[PDB]
Amino acid sequence: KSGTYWATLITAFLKTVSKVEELDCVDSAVLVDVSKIITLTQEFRRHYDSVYRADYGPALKNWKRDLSKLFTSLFVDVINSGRIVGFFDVGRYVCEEVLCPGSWTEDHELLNDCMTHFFIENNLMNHFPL
Amino acid sequence: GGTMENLSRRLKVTGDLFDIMSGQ
Repeated sequence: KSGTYWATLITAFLKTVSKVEELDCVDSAVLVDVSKIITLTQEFRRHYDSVYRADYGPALKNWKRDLSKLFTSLFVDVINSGRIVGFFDVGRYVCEEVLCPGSWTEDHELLNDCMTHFFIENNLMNHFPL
Repeated sequence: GGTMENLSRRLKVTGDLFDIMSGQ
């Protein structure tokens, strides 16, 4: 769909998981999609834990410099539903564990721009009715 | 930089397997 729709979806998603009740006034359609992605990223995380001993922490110390390489790397060979969910779950980890909850700082905007540009640059919206 | 690669690897694996316990 619309590029503005996907930019709005990613920002709303990041704001919701950031506990940033610095709300919005977006529509019903964006909100039900944010909900589906939140549910999917939790189911994803649960699979990640069932398979691995550690979680994302160590690899994200320098997320401000490497995030784009991680995403590029994530979609180097193929793009599918599961990896796109991993894409959002990484972002959810940054807002939940790395950054401060409840406030929308400049680093959130950096995370947002990064994810919005990557999601769009790579036509990620074509692999998602999920 | 390598540790980052381990992450993308763990994510690709989980992404691919997610696809089937959700792909069914």
